[PDB]
Amino acid sequence: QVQLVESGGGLVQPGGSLRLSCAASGYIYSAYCMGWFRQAPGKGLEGVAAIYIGGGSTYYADSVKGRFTISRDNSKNTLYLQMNSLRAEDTAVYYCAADVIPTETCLGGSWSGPFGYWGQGTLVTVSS
Amino acid sequence: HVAQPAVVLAASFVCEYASPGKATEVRVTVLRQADSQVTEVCAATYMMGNELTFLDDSICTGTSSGNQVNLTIQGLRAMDTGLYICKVELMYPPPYYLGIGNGTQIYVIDP
Repeated sequence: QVQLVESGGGLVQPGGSLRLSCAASGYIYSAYCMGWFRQAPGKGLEGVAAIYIGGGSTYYADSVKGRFTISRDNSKNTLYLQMNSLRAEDTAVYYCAADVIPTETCLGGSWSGPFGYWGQGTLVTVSS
Repeated sequence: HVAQPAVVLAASFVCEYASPGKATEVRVTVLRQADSQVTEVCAATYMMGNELTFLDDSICTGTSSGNQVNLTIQGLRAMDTGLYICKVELMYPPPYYLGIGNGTQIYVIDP
């Protein structure tokens, strides 16, 4: 039993920067793998980044590697996404996600799935 | 509520869950953290009322009854040493429920 609540999403100018907070309300630990997903206006759910909590290991989608970074501090028990240099293609509803799953599939870039714990989402509009 | 980790010795790890009864489809997964890597040991899906199980791997031995369902790994050896997580998922009907227990470290030796 784990609960998640995203925040920090809102209006930003294109080329700008913003970091999203996901406050985990349960017990996360080493075996857990946590990630960020986004739903584009028309398109379905895309995975942007994942972390293996235990290891330092991270995954990033081709579109966002070198601009987006994903962060975690056990002290706060909250996942962070730093979105740097935003774009018209980044604008979406960003969902927090956590599950204990094989590391190769967690960081494989194919995580996806309707399973695991999910956040309420946070809306990120960036354009004009 | 969530899975019950069990251990048998004098060498087996056992997840035990009590289904709500409402739930007709249940999946118990056993994963293992060892050497900076989490791994699926095995999974099994249980149709409650049909008391029928579908094992995703041959390594494990799933077993079902009226209310309670059980997934077992037997003959653990030195290399099987690691953290063992029980995962429990209520697939059908809604709502979808996930219960992930804190791992139980297993140390094995062979004289």
